[PDB]
This record gives sequence, structure tokens and C-alpha cells, in this order.
Amino acid sequence: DFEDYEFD
Amino acid sequence: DFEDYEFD
Amino acid sequence: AYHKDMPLIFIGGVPRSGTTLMRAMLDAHPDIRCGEETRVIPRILALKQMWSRSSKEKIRLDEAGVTDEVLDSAMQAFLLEIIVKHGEPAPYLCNKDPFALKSLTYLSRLFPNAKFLLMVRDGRASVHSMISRKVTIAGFDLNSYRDCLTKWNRAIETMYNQCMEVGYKKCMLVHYEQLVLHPERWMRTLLKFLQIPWNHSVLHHEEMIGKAGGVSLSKVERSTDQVIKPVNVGALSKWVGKIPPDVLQDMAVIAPMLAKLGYDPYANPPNYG
Amino acid sequence: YHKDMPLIFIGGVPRSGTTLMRAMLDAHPDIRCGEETRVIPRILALKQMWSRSSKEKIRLDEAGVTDEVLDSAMQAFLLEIIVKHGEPAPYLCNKDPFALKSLTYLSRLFPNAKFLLMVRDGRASVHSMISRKVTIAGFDLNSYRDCLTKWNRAIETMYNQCMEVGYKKCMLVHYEQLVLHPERWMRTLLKFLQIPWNHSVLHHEEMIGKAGGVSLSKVERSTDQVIKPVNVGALSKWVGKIPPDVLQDMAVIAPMLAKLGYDPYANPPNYGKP
Ligand SMILES: Nc1ncnc2c1ncn2[C@@H]1O[C@H](COP(=O)(O)O)[C@@H](OP(=O)(O)O)[C@H]1O
Ligand SMILES: Nc1ncnc2c1ncn2[C@@H]1O[C@H](COP(=O)(O)O)[C@@H](OP(=O)(O)O)[C@H]1O
Ligand SMILES: [Mg+2]
Ligand SMILES: [Mg+2]
Ligand SMILES: [Zn+2]
Repeated sequence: DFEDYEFD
Repeated sequence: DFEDYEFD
Repeated sequence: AYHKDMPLIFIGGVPRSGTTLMRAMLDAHPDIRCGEETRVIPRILALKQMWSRSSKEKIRLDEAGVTDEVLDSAMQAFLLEIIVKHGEPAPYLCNKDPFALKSLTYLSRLFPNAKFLLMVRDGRASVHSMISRKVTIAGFDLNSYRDCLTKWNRAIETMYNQCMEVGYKKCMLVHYEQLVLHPERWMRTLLKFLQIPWNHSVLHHEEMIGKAGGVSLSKVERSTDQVIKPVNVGALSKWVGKIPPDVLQDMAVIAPMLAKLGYDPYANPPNYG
Repeated sequence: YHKDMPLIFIGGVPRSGTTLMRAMLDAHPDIRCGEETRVIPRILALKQMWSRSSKEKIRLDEAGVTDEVLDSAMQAFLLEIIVKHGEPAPYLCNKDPFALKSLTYLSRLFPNAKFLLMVRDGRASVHSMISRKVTIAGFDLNSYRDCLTKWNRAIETMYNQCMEVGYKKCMLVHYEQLVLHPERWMRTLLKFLQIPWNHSVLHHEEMIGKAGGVSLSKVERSTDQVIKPVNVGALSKWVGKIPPDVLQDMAVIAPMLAKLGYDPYANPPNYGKP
């Protein structure tokens, strides 16, 4: 469920 | 954009 | 002085279950401070829970050196800053954020001398309260008694199971209806559980609103205008007649936690007395 | 450890030489960065949301959860992660690319923190994430157009904050310039950090897995590149890969290219031309 990174 | 509480 | 081994009190439950009353009755005690809902505590607990529940993510964190030990230390540090610094000092610090008890067992790990008070109220009452007053909860559809009872059921099942997991030396279930019908009985039992001396002021919390060593209220919390009143029986069964008959029909199936917690799902209302 | 300790934060858009940067610093005997924490940018993002809402800030203030309280909690959480997730060293460092979306905030929490913003040609960063399938929430990896638009947004925010805090607190490091002139840039960078030179930063590959050296995560996406010596093989792999509509619209899609010294109509720029 988590990606390599998150851009919010 | 926040509710009183969050369930999760 | 503060540290992760200090004796903390965490109050919670599903919103609209007498959690503000409970914390206000404790705030009326000269040696306890709870204060207002922090809001941020359940949010950071939820974030953490999502990390540690993904097997893939836990592996990535472990390989980064962000182990349970590291995370737990960081969480202890964050949570203590919030609990300690957001309110007045007292010998016994307390936190009330209803959904913090979705992480009850985890908190009991982080804070080994913490005790927990799980407020339990008839789900029909809690649901009618949130719907009628429009108290918003992410994940609850206030247009549906059925959805709200379903979600109430899931939420209290998690919190109840964790209360039972840590056991009677760490968690006490407090039934809202019992508390308002018998507050001396229940407050004496509860203060014995917490190992804090009796004080009669907990039965007259209305007299301690806005006073030093007393009850600090937020003007934007949804329960403030109720908690300024003395401990009363006016909210026992406002729900009766307000729930759609199709939801009444299916009550035991929608909300099996009612029967588990001693509330008759066919009684409109149960004789709480 | 305390909130006045010297700290180094590295970031930028992913696929911009951030892992190389932190590895070159990790090769210094007195600096430890370590692996990406993953959790730091998440807690920063949460905290920012509470600040992007007047209604919520009012609720928090009326609960006693003021900026002073939140800042103390944030400092405590962040220091525990930074300090405890890796080996001790005189100069601690954190690299999580998007932590620098909260650059100005971190600078306020940590007055002795300095920042290194990695900048790489957005066309190179985008081709890297798409070709390697490095996932970023909010980026559509089936669209060069979307990824360049989101790259542009992300680096604009981070760049503006870097400049806002100023040259004594944040240094822009161009990836292409670093790999083309490693000693030149490492000398400048270590002087900016006020850390004495160590030659080991120029042979970081020799410090992989060594005490006081470079610890690499087997599940990080840049690991198999950073095991190699500093090299110029990744400057222009993007050339010819971008669809022609996106090439035509490049200056409009990604105005930060020109602002950061990259000619949006050169395929590629001659990065080393003085
Ligand atoms: N002084 C008091 N006596 C009895 N119940 C009280 C009270 N103060 C608050 N409560 C009850 O607590 C409920 C809210 O719980 P919480 O604080 O957990 O959201 C409200 O139910 P109603 O909305 O049905 O009136 C409210 O009436
Ligand atoms: N030793 C090295 N020399 C040159 N570039 C390197 C390197 N190690 C890593 N990089 C580059 O850093 C980029 C990834 O940056 P980040 O760590 O910020 O995600 C990769 O680009 P490519 O994917 O285009 O090869 C990679 O080649
Ligand atoms: Mg008190
Ligand atoms: Mg080192
Ligand atoms: Zn009274």
C-alpha cells in the first residue's frame, strides 16, 4: 500500500 | 476540511 | 517531571459516549488534569498504526533503521510533549481523545504505568447524538442510522477488545448510563482503580468550570454546552423513537456489540437502572 | 542531542541525485546521514495540513495545542528518528527527498540546521522515475506530461523555501555539476556546512558498508547506482525518450527548468559548458 515516496 | 473526529 | 514511566490516564471510546463528561469529572479533582481534546494524538497514532500494519512497509522501515524501538521512542516523545505542554501541570496527567483508544494496547506498551478508561454508551444513543447534532466523524455517514451503527459497532469492538487484552489492572470499562445514574458509586470505584484519593468535587464538576485546578473547556468542542451542566440523566434515551424502523428491525445484526456490552438490542430503551 | 545541535537536511524531487549526495557525505568519517526514514516527510505533511486550515488551527489553539506545543512535539519526534535510526556521529544528517517541502518550517525548529537542495534536469528526473517505475503519490508514471508538471510544482516549492531561508542556511546543488566537478562542489559544500574537508567524499564507493561509512538499504531504489563511483553516465539518458507534444510544450509545462539554468529547448543542454 505505500509508494516509494509521497508528494502531497 | 477536518471533521470533528476521524475513524481510520 | 515527565517521562514515559509516569502514571498517565487515557480516556476514550466512540465519540458521543460521555467522554467529555468523564474527563470533566476527573478535571474537577484537584490532583488531576485532563484538559481539552488534543486532536493531533489520534492522528499520529493512526499514521503509526498504518506503517506497522503493512508487512512491506515494516520491512522498508526496518532496513532504514526505523525499527519499532526507534518509532516507539519518537512516539513517546511526541505524545508526552503534547499531553504535558497543552494544559496545566498536575500530579496526575490525563488525555481524552475518543479514538486514541483505537491504539489502547500500543499506548499501554509505550506507557507501562498508564491506565485506561473506556467509556461505553448505548450505540443507539451515541448514533442519535452524532446524527442529531451533526458531529462529524470521518468514515461515518450522518445521513444513515444504519451506517453509523455499523461503524459504531466496528469501532467499539476494536476498543473493547483492546481493553480486555490489557486486562482489569490497566483498563476499566465505564458505562455512561451507570455513571450518570450512580456517580458516587462509579467515581469511587474509578478513583480506587486509578489509585488516587477520593474527592467529592468530582460529583459537582459544574462548580469547577473555568476554575484553577478545574475544568478547562474549548469553545469549539461539540460537548462543551452539555458538560457545563451538572451530571444529569437527560441524555439516557433521547434516541427512543428517532431511529428508522428498518434499523430497529435489524439492530442485533447491525450492532452485535450492543448485546455484548449489556444493552438489549430489542429494548426501546433498556432499563439502564 | 538537542534542538540546537548542527543538523544537515538533504532533499529534492526524487531521482535528482539525493542518494548520491547523502552517500558522499556518509563517506566523511564525522558525518552520518543513513537511509531514508520515510516517516519524517509523512509527519511533516500531517503537521502542514493542520497549518493549512484556519478552522483547525483555531480548534488546536483552543485546546492548548499551540504552535509552541506542536513545535516542541515535532522537534522531539524528529530528533528521536534522526538520532536513533543510525550510528552516532559529530554531524548528523537526514535525507528524505520531500522533507524539504517543509524546509522553512524545519529551519525554524532547528536554527542550527542547514539544507542541501538537490536540483537535476527535470527531464532527467522524470525519465528516471518513469523508466525505473519509482512510484510517487500524486505522479502519473504513464504520462511524461503529468510527471513534468508535478516535478515543476514540487521543485518550485522547495526552491522558493531554500531561497527564503537564504544562502547561509540552504545551498542549491546541481546534480550535473556535482558529477562533472566533484571536488569543486564538495569543497564548496563542506565549507557551507562548516565541516572540515575529507578526501573520502570523492571515493564514497570505498566506504560502502564500513564503520563510519555508507549504510545502504536493499529496498531503496537508488542503491545499485550509488554503489558505483561518481560518474557521468546518467546526464542525458532522457534524450529522445519524451513524446514530441511534451517537448513542444516543455517551457510551459516546466518553467522551473529555465529558472534553474536548464534550457528547455536543448536536447540536451551541454551541462558542462562554462
Ligand atoms: N453534565 C452531563 N450530564 C450527562 N451527560 C452529559 C453531561 N455532559 C455531557 N454529557 C453527554 O455526553 C454526550 C457526549 O459525549 P462525548 O463527550 O463523548 O462526545 C452528550 O450526549 P447527547 O449528545 O446525547 O446529549 C452529552 O449530553
Ligand atoms: N555513483 C553515481 N554517479 C552518478 N550518478 C548517480 C550515482 N549514484 C546515483 N546516481 C544517480 O542518482 C539518480 C537517483 O537520484 P535519487 O537518489 O535522488 O533518486 C539516478 O539517476 P538515473 O535513475 O537517471 O540513473 C542515479 O544514476
Ligand atoms: Mg483538576
Ligand atoms: Mg560517515
Ligand atoms: Zn452541584
